Amino acid sequence: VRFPNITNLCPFGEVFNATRFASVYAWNRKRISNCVADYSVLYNSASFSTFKCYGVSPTKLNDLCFTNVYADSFVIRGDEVRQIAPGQTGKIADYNYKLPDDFTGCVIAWNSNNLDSKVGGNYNYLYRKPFERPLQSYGFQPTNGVGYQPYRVVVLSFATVCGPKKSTNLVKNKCVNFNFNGLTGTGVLTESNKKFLPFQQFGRDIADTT
Amino acid sequence: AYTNSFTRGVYYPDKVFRSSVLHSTQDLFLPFFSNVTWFH
Amino acid sequence: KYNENGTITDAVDCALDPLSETKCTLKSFTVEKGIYQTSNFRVQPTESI
Ligand SMILES: *[C@@H]1O[C@H](CO)[C@@H](O)[C@H](O)[C@H]1NC(C)=O
Ligand SMILES: *[C@@H]1O[C@H](CO)[C@@H](O)[C@H](O)[C@H]1NC(C)=O
Ligand SMILES: *[C@@H]1O[C@H](CO)[C@@H](O)[C@H](O)[C@H]1NC(C)=O
Repeated sequence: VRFPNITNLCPFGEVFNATRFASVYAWNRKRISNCVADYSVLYNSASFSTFKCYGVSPTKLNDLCFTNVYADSFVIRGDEVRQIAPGQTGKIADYNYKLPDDFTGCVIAWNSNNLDSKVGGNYNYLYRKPFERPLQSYGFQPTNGVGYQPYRVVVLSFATVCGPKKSTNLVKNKCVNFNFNGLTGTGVLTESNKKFLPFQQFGRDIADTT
Repeated sequence: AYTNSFTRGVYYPDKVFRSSVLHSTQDLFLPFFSNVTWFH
Repeated sequence: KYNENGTITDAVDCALDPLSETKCTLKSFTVEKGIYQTSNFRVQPTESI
């Protein structure tokens, strides 16, 4: 199985490893596009307290492709993390960050008790239709309980954003089952003496045969 | 102002290498000897 | 018309004239003398009733 070099990935590292996050009332919305989106890092990494997908299976994310992907990024209190899901109600679900009931995407979250919480209280995070962007602040402190810790939550709402395709080694001069880009078949791969133009990917024989 | 397109307006319809062959294909091409609008 | 190196060196516009139609039907840039059937003439409707 052979595909082009897996370069040109989407900047999940600017979303999940971000220095600063927005509040839930007015969250950041970053557009993810024009890339090979590797979701295995986010899924397998033990750095997250939770990883859940609603419209799609979380393990098929690298097989799937979405027209556009959006990262809705914000900080909320631990006990309220459960509201970031379709079909929910509550302070966030109803007044700050509402998801569709037919929502397709993945919700990823982790604690930021050693990042955003401050000894005197980090009150820079404030809270009050789907994705529709008076207020009170969260008293985030490193000494509070788990349900009171700040959590960094990123919702990836789900063509230009496709999962990665891993290639295998190529074995010559033997009968193999091959997959090159968009075509498959069975045959023996040997060095050719053909001269393809720089933009040509496949060769064709007279009677429409690769 | 108009000019004669002659036999130009042909492009490789795909990314397939073919050699020593006459290949028939239908695609959007500039018709031969058609008029093209000439701008200065 | 593709050459040995994969480039297009010539082309026939199959609707340019009756000789081009013959060349495309025969799939050859040159044709031998003779009479060939290449198409079908049909009188078109001019109005709608
Ligand atoms: C963030 O950086 C850490 C470096 O320790 C790496 O382990 C993690 O996979 C990165 N995640 C993203 C989305 O860049
Ligand atoms: C347009 O093409 C026709 C031939 O089909 C030619 O007779 C005519 O003069 C051309 N028009 C102009 C403005 O050159
Ligand atoms: C193919 O390219 C070579 C140069 O690498 C040239 O010498 C040869 O004449 C070309 N063949 C044709 C049919 O144009």
